Amino acid sequence: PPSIGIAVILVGTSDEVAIKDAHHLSVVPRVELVAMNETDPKSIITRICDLMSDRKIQGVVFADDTDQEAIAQILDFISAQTLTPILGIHGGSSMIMADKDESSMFFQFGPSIEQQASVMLNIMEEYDWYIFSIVTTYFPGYQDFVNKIRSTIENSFVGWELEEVLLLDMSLDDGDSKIQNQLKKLQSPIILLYCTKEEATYIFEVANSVGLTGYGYTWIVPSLVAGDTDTVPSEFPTGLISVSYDEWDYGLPARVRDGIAIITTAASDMLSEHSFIPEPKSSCYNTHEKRIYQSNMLNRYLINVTFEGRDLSFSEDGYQMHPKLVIILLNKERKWERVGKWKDKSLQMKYYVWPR
Amino acid sequence: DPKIVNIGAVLSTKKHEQIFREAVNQANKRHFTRKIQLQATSVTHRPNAIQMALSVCEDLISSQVYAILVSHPPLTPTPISYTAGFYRIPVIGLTTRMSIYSDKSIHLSFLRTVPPYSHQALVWFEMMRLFNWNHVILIVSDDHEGRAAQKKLETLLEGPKADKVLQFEPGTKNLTALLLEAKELEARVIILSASEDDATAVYKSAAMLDMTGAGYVWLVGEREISGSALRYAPDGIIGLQLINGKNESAHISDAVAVVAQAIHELFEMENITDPPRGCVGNTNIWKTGPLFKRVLMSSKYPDGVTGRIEFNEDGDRKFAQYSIMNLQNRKLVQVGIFNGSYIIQNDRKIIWPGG
Ligand SMILES: *[C@@H]1O[C@H](CO)[C@@H](O[C@@H]2O[C@H](CO)[C@@H](O[C@@H]3O[C@H](CO[C@H]4O[C@H](CO)[C@@H](O)[C@H](O)[C@@H]4O)[C@@H](O)[C@H](O[C@H]4O[C@H](CO)[C@@H](O)[C@H](O)[C@@H]4O)[C@@H]3O)[C@H](O)[C@H]2NC(C)=O)[C@H](O)[C@H]1NC(C)=O
Ligand SMILES: C[C@@H](CN1CCC(Cc2ccccc2)CC1)[C@@H](O)c1ccc(O)cc1
Ligand SMILES: *[C@@H]1O[C@H](CO)[C@@H](O)[C@H](O)[C@H]1NC(C)=O
Ligand SMILES: *[C@H]1O[C@H](CO)[C@@H](O)[C@H](O)[C@H]1NC(C)=O
Ligand SMILES: *[C@H]1O[C@H](CO)[C@@H](O)[C@H](O)[C@H]1NC(C)=O
Ligand code: NA
Repeated sequence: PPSIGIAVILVGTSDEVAIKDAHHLSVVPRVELVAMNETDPKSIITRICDLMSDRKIQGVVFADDTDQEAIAQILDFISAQTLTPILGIHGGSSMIMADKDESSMFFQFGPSIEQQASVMLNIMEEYDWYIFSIVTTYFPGYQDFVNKIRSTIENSFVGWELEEVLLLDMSLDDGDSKIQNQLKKLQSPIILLYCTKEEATYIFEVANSVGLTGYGYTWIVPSLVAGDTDTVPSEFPTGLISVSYDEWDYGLPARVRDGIAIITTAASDMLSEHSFIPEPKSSCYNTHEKRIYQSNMLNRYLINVTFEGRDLSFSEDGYQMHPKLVIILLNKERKWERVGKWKDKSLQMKYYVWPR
Repeated sequence: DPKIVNIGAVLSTKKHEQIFREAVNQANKRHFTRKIQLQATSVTHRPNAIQMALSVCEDLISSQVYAILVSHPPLTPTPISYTAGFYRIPVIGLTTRMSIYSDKSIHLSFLRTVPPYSHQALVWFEMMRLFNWNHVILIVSDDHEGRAAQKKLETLLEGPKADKVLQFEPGTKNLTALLLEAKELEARVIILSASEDDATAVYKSAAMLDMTGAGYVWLVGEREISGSALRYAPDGIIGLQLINGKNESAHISDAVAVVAQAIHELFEMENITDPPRGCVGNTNIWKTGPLFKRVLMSSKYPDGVTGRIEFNEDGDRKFAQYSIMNLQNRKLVQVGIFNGSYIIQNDRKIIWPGG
């Protein structure tokens, strides 16, 4: 059995111990844990380009401890230029990324924008909250988000009522109070908000100054806004609901475990059906030259992988197929309390009457 | 001693670097520079996009550039929009016309001194008003750029209406299917949006079906009558050329002009922080960036070499000027210009197809 190099870049304080603690296929994984200090573009591109020359890495498992969705993007880039598979299993690396390259081989753990927004509607149904408005920025996915909502509302014999839908511009500043004006026009109990963590801190800070954080106002937001739960910006309204990847039930070493699983299994499958597995790029400083000699024939497999009795399959747009979701509620002590679980397409809530 | 602000640029050749360097020098000359003074910081394109991104970081962002100008090479401006977009440093497109960059959702801090291809619709439109074509067929490639132009024209149509829009899979060679579907309709004005290689494909099929004859009007863009696309283009076709749209030098001079004015307008305000020096370790957007985009994005430079500089909501050039072209006896012949707002028909008569 031959050995494929699988690099595991764990960013920020992490226990290499349990990580290294946690596979009889047709090929064996030669794993190598690497830590990384920084997460700007030059750091991440460089760390990975270097590692790829030192060894022959056929895969990458990326985990970080931040709320930087731009890490997901930096990775997708890196992934597509070098044609190396990359798994963003935890962190910024794992945030919703909409419209990844065609040539990419970048997959993320966690639910797609389309799915979260579905989850957000099942909730609103449980509690017969049928009247609501949407607010998004221009963040990628915003269109998938609004459109997923709409085709649900449109195709439903339930009494939905989408009251308004605001698109806010954060490309420009707000020394003119343009946003404020828009927000002041909302008049609904529920408000689905799609944007980013740092975007939302600012939006709420403004939404407060128009009395929209109070009671009578409930805000639901997706995973990338909740971000990392041990960090709650002071301007997040208490009472805020949000979906979230169950970092509780399903923690890091378990993720790095399936990390190495998918890349190994998928490699096996391709040495089997084809008697070969694509050679890892020797260097990024040479991508124009060596391009006709590379492809994404491994995606066929990186997607459809069964392991330890679980379908760890991915979708087309590169997000996990059926992940376990927790629904969390920002409480009075400003800590995030679990209040529901999402399993198949079934949602189970803790409360029958919603908390204050 | 004044504060030195750096502008950076990623340009085609060392001759153009020198032009940029000199454009800034003249801005420094033209302006009051007791408090702030510009410095020019440039590189040329890199072989692939990773090496490019990095070059941005090491060469430009390492010098705290407030802006980055970007042309083409002799490999797109995307790795540059991203790296720089990561911090909200404004990137100014000197020559790219693709419609991707008009999308604030992925190219947020991007503006250009040239309009995207899809904006040719504004001209095709004044053109339908002029020659009273009220019924048109629109044929576009089903790529981003294709849809961009379809989206753009339908906006202006809601006068003259669009009878059918026929979208086709890019890279296809036998369009006889699509074309015959268009032949059946009463309308005989046809508007095409497609690359060179897909222009060619349409143009042929269009001929073997006798639709490039007389009684047909073919209205197109610049891509559809450039290089390879001309080798099989039917006579009587009308098409456009973005005047100066490929003079890197003309556009360097004008971009630097606008940018130097914005930089000065900006420092009239307060709480202006410098961009982050270097990439390594910095992961916060430049705080002043979104303001500086706002200041650029609503700049106005009126006596500019490329004409009248002014940007729409998406950061795209407005009042761009087009040559109106007629393929006559297999020569591209100028029959007029679109001057930003008006069509101006010159002495050379238009020979339609058939004629
Ligand atoms: C692209 O092409 C367009 C069209 O030619 C140019 O636009 C016109 O530009 C001219 C010259 O600047 C403008 O002219 C002045 O018009 C005034 C009155 O305007 C009205 O009536 C016309 C006709 O219907 C309308 O188009 C227009 O909307 C107004 O309702 C006059 O009072 C002016 O006169 C005074 O100044 C002139 C010199 O400019 C002197 O000769 C006179 O003695 C007097 O002191 C003058 O004639 C015209 O208004 C513009 N029309 C429109 C609709 O835009 C653009 O300049 C050109 N663009 C570029 C980028 O080159
Ligand atoms: C999505 C971002 C753009 N984004 C930031 C990260 C950057 C990642 C990257 C950098 C260098 C090399 C490769 C990849 C690429 C560009 C921006 O348009 C935006 C921000 C906020 C918003 O409401 C809408 C849009
Ligand atoms: C990265 O930073 C940590 C904490 O300061 C340090 O332990 C480590 O040595 C650094 N890495 C390098 C480049 O040595
Ligand atoms: C992937 O492999 C599984 C299990 O071997 C099999 O059911 C199927 O053929 C593949 N799945 C897809 C997406 O076709
Ligand atoms: C365009 O470049 C500059 C514009 O300032 C000018 O000196 C030159 O003559 C022009 N050249 C062309 C290609 O027309
Ligand atoms: Na833009």
